[PDB]
Amino acid sequence: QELGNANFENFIGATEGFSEIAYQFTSHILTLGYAVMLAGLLYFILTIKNVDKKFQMSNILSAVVMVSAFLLLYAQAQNWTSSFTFNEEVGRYFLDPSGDLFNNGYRYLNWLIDVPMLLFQILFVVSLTTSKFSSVRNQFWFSGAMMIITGYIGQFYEVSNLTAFLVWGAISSAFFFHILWVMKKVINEGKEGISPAGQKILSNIWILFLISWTLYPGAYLMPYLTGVDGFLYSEDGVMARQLVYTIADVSSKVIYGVLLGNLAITLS
Amino acid sequence: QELGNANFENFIGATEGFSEIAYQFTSHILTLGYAVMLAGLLYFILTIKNVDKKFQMSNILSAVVMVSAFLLLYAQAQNWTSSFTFNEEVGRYFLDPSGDLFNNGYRYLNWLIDVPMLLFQILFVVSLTTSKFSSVRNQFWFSGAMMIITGYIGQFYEVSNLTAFLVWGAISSAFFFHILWVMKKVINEGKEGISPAGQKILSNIWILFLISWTLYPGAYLMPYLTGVDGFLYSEDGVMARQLVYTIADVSSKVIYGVLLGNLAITLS
Amino acid sequence: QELGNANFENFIGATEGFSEIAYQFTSHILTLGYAVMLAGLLYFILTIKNVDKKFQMSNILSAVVMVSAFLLLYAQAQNWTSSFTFNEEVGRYFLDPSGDLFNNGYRYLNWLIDVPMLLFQILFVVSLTTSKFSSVRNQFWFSGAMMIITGYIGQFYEVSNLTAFLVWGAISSAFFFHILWVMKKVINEGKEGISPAGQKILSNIWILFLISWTLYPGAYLMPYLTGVDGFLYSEDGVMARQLVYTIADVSSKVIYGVLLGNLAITLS
Amino acid sequence: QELGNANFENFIGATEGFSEIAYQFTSHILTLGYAVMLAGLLYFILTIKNVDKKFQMSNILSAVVMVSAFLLLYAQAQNWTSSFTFNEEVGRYFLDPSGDLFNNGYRYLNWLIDVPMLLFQILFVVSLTTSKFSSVRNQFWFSGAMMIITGYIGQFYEVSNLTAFLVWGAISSAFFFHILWVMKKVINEGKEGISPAGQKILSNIWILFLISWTLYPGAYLMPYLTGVDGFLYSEDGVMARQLVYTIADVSSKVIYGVLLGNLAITLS
Amino acid sequence: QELGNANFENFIGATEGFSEIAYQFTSHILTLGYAVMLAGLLYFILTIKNVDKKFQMSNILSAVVMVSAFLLLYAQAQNWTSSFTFNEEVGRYFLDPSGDLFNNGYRYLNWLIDVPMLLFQILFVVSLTTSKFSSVRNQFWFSGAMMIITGYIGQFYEVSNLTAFLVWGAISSAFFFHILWVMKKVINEGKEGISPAGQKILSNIWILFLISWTLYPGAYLMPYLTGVDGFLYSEDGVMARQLVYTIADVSSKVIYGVLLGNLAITLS
Ligand SMILES: *C/C=C(C)/C=C/C=C(C)/C=C/C1=C(C)CCCC1(C)C
Ligand SMILES: *C/C=C(C)/C=C/C=C(C)/C=C/C1=C(C)CCCC1(C)C
Ligand SMILES: *C/C=C(C)/C=C/C=C(C)/C=C/C1=C(C)CCCC1(C)C
Ligand SMILES: *C/C=C(C)/C=C/C=C(C)/C=C/C1=C(C)CCCC1(C)C
Ligand SMILES: *C/C=C(C)/C=C/C=C(C)/C=C/C1=C(C)CCCC1(C)C
Ligand SMILES: CCCCCCCC/C=C/CCCCCCCC(=O)O
Ligand SMILES: CCCCCCCC/C=C/CCCCCCCC(=O)O
Ligand SMILES: CCCCCCCC/C=C\CCCCCCCC(=O)O
Ligand SMILES: CCCCCCCCCCCCCCCCCCCC
Ligand code: NA
Ligand code: NA
Ligand code: NA
Ligand code: NA
Ligand code: NA
Repeated sequence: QELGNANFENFIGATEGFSEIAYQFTSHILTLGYAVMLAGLLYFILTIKNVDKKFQMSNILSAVVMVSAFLLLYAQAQNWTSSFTFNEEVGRYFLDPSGDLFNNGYRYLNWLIDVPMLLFQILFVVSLTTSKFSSVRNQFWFSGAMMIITGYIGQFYEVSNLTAFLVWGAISSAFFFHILWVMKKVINEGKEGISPAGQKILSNIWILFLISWTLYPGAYLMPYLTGVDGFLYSEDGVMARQLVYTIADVSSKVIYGVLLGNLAITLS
Repeated sequence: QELGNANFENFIGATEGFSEIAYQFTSHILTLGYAVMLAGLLYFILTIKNVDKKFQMSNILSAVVMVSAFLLLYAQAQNWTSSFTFNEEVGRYFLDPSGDLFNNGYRYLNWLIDVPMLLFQILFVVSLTTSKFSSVRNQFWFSGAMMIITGYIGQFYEVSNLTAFLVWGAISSAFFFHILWVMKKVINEGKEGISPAGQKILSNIWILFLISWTLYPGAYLMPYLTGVDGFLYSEDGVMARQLVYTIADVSSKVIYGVLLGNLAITLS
Repeated sequence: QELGNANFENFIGATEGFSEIAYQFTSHILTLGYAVMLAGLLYFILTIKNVDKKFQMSNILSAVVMVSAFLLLYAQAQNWTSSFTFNEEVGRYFLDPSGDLFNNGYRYLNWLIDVPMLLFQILFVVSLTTSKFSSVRNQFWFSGAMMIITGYIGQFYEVSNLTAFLVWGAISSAFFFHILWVMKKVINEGKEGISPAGQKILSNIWILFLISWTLYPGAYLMPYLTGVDGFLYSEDGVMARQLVYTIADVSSKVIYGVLLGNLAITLS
Repeated sequence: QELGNANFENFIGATEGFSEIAYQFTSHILTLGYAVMLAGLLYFILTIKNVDKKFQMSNILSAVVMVSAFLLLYAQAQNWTSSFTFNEEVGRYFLDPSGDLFNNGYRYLNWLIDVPMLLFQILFVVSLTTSKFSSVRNQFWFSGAMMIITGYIGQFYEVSNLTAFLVWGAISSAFFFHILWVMKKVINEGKEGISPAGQKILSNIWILFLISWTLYPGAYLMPYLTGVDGFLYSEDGVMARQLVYTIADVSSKVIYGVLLGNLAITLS
Repeated sequence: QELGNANFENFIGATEGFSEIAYQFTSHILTLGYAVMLAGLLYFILTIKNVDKKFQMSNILSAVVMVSAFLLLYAQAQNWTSSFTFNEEVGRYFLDPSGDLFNNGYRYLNWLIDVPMLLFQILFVVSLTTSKFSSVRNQFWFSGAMMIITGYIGQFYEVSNLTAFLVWGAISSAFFFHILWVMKKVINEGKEGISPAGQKILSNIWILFLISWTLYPGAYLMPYLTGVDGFLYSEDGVMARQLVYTIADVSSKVIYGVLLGNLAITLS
């Protein structure tokens, strides 16, 4: 079977196949994912009037991310189940080409909505001090798009060209470090001249942000984290990757949105 | 045929097959399930302004659960019909591997939304007395997630490893007893210093909670409740399990939400 | 072929097959059905504030029924088209087992929502006089569920066991007569001490109720109404049954809801 | 092959097949159709408060028609693509019986919603003078249903029995002429004692009504308008018919609704 | 294989086939497209009350375009994946006739909503000076429809008749130049007697308009832009075309709508 520049799930699914647990888990975690997003959409819409008009843009942007994330995860869940089919003679699910190969790249292009809107929404809650809004916004959006695109290219080479995979991901990482550096400047300015309770929320938002956002590059490298022919180069790694995605999606999108609403309430 | 760590429906469906009644009933009860949830969604949204602002979070959380439960039951209903196909020569529905094996695990991971939100929503209606909100919330969420996850593992071994099934379910049970113990402390504190009419509603909520939540472990054990090769190890048990799920979903999600709204009204 | 406890559509569809007209009509009438329900949903939501707050629960319950009925009819419409497939050599649609057998039981379990909510909603518009609300509600809900369940069993025996079909439907009928007796007591109490215009609406609601609700048992018996091997034991009866269902669904759900809103307006 | 009482699209699709242009166009025009309807739904809902409460029923009814028309056109678009399949050896789309025969009758039964609601909605904007509302409403609804039903029968005989097709359509026409006669009486009464600007809108509504509604009988006769074996008895006529439907649907439903809102604004 | 008047994607997909990257990218970019549109729908609805009543029509029309664009892109995304299927022996996706040929014409007919509504919506924000609203509206709508229709014809000949493709596109272009000429007159009148900040936004709207709208004819010519048998006559051009569409859809529909809301805010 010639798979070409495909993701490692397809190679696992075409050789070993997936056990019931691996196949079902992956389907279940993607389903939890999209349910959280649609549930989050309703929450953010229903709580808009819980904050001053000046902060209501943050609820709106949280809802815009929820829609993107719902539609994407819903599609990816159907994509997963269409790509792998059960073989009763062996009792494992194998790659079914009729359903197309499974690709994570669906998420990446959808992050062209999520990442800009997530970085933007804090600038409608915190007040900056030494930094200008257009400048920060422009840095966030430029580096976000660069990070996403360079990463989207690399992920097509995860099995077919390991050098390319690592170089594109290295470049993507440099844009990610820049986003982190700017979000730190934003959180620190935002803490200036606000209540101790709001500085506590901004402190938590910074940890959430740092961990949740670092899960994505960790999903990118998941197959190779246990090395050459390691534990993770297998159905366990396939499960690990979609699990990490779901955790990072809930944390980076919903819980972040909730924490930002709590900060808005404290400042209202 | 090799089914592996699959649910007992697949083994019934692969050997005996399901009669028209068993197959149709199961499809009908899952359909009733998701219709109730979407109907409940609309009810909770349309009644939000029937309570004081301080209690409106409970309506919002009821609606968040409705969305989760709708999406899950809708998917599981399509999953059921895709997995079993009619054989005209024998007149029974048999496992169709093309549709994947049927798994209840879809529900379990979706309870990672439901259980936390259901336990949380009472804390926005009752007032605690000797117990601190963060502490109770944290206990509810930790034990909930532990209960769900340990149970989610066990259910994959219901046929393949009975020992594992029973040990994981035993561990899950210990977390469940802890949730019950805490919800009793919450109901009793909540009854302190409220009207006799509200204490009556909280009394009913406690019984609803106790029975509806105990149905889930009962669905978990359903195939084996009549023993080895008993009445329930059969298409009757398959019907019994999805019936019990639907009853427990309506009771634990919709009727609980309605009762909590009635309590909020009495306290408004 | 062995069909077992299936509905008479399957036996017609497996022997004679359906003409273009019979197959298309049935598909068209189910489609009209679900379109009416979704259109009704929007109407009831958009008119909620046309009545006093005390009567707005009736609009809400009308909307809850619309959702149930939409989802069910939408599913049944897809079920119809999946079960019967066109045979070009004969020019008739024949039962396709791959799509599963067609069953009316989907409606029945969905009436566990509709019947309770329809009977409940009048009690939020009329005022009872000698009758207590909990008592009436409890009678309506108990007899409704009994009527539905006993009827749901019988319909699986319409071809396979005529005795069973008739006995279960006879039992179902006794619960139906009780519902009628109670709704008469409700309408008569409700007429006491209201304007002549509202007593006219309640008079109409009672006729609507009595005819529309009696259509359901008539659909239940449809194949046999023209006797053994009569006109209706055929594709004409299949068409007749789904037609009667659609008429009764529009009358019992939408037009009833509209009439109850008109009564609420007169009492506002 | 035996097609029976089917629409002429099926005979074209089974003999000649459709060119890429004919097949794609028909799919595109049905898609435009349902997009307009869902877009219209949003417009009518968002503009409800642009008119006095007394005229807001007209916006509501416009939205009820939009839902019906959306659901129907969405279904018919999927029906079209399922019925005709591409044959690479010849490069034309041919009738695929697996997808069922294509039938226009879906629209007809859905007009049992549209026609009554469209005729009704003007009576919530104009004021009648010598004519009584119940009487006019009853005439509109009776003749509408008669027109639709007699026409729905005829369309099944467009190829199989030309005499029947023409007789049923002739009867349908007589009910249509009655609707026209009554709508003229309504427009003329409605013009009495209103501003010159509103009489201008009612003048336009009357032309819109007369042309848009006359397109439907023109679609009914489309195959035969160029005679025996004429230009229109072909894939061109198939395209012509769905084009005419889409134009008439936009005109009779959306533009009419918009014009009625403009009249309501002038009278507010 | 006889493809007839089909788009160039089908010829590429039938000869060379698409690599994983080409096939996946195209699927991903169409998915981003429809997610942006549904996310935009929510944004425009949630911000309606951020502007004076007189400008709220512009938000409504932005939302009407979002619905059209969502439904179309959602359909086209499913169309793409249905038309091309994976061949494991070669590792490329090839045209699957069962899914129908892929056609861009779906977009074109949907522009019969978008183009009129986009041109109309500025006339609800700017005030004209020497130009009459009906006159401008009528010019925009006539030329828009002419541009779209002539272009819709041409695109069916992109491979089959290059002369026809170029002549129809030339005619379409003349209507496009007229739209540009009129939108310039509108922007210049609109700038007269408004604040410097609003003239800056109108200056940006004009550039957005000019570039975003010129991308469409560029997508039309994409295969031939690198000449005879050039780089773009290939899977790269297929990717380039859908990429350009998505960029132009986001720019011309969402960002334009957002900029018009900012202008409305400055004038409120
Ligand atoms: C909800 C979506 C979010 C917050 C997405 C975030 C994505 C990243 C932070 C991606 C980062 C990557 C790298 C730093 C290297 C590897 C490639 C990426 C794109 C996965
Ligand atoms: C609406 C969803 C609800 C309330 C879900 C509740 C689930 C439980 C109480 C599950 C309990 C279990 C045990 C106590 C043991 C066996 C395994 C479980 C997870 C089914
Ligand atoms: C919209 C749904 C409604 C009002 C459903 C009503 C259903 C009945 C009144 C059913 C009655 C039946 C009998 C009296 C005998 C035969 C079995 C039943 C369940 C069809
Ligand atoms: C949006 C739906 C509308 C306004 C439907 C209108 C339908 C008609 C005016 C149908 C008329 C017909 C005849 C007068 C003769 C042939 C049969 C009919 C039903 C197509
Ligand atoms: C969101 C949709 C928009 C703004 C659509 C715009 C479409 C055009 C400006 C199309 C122009 C064309 C030409 C000028 C020549 C070739 C054919 C067309 C229709 C693509
Ligand atoms: C599996 C998906 C489950 C989704 C659950 C989402 C839960 C959202 C709640 C976020 C918690 C908000 C921050 C809590 C801080 C507590 C400390 C304090 O406020 O004193
Ligand atoms: C292809 C489908 C496109 C849908 C577009 C629908 C546009 C509907 C708007 C029509 C409003 C026309 C009102 C009549 C204007 C008369 C002139 C005047 O008011 O002076
Ligand atoms: C098949 C699913 C049907 C769903 C129906 C749900 C109905 C829930 C509505 C109300 C439950 C109220 C229970 C408590 C009643 C107490 C009586 C009292 O107030 O005296
Ligand atoms: C509420 C909707 C009501 C729709 C009823 C539609 C009834 C369709 C019945 C079709 C019967 C066709 C066979 C007889 C036709 C006789 C005339 C033509 C003879 C060739
Ligand atoms: Na699968
Ligand atoms: Na099935
Ligand atoms: Na069919
Ligand atoms: Na097709
Ligand atoms: Na594909």
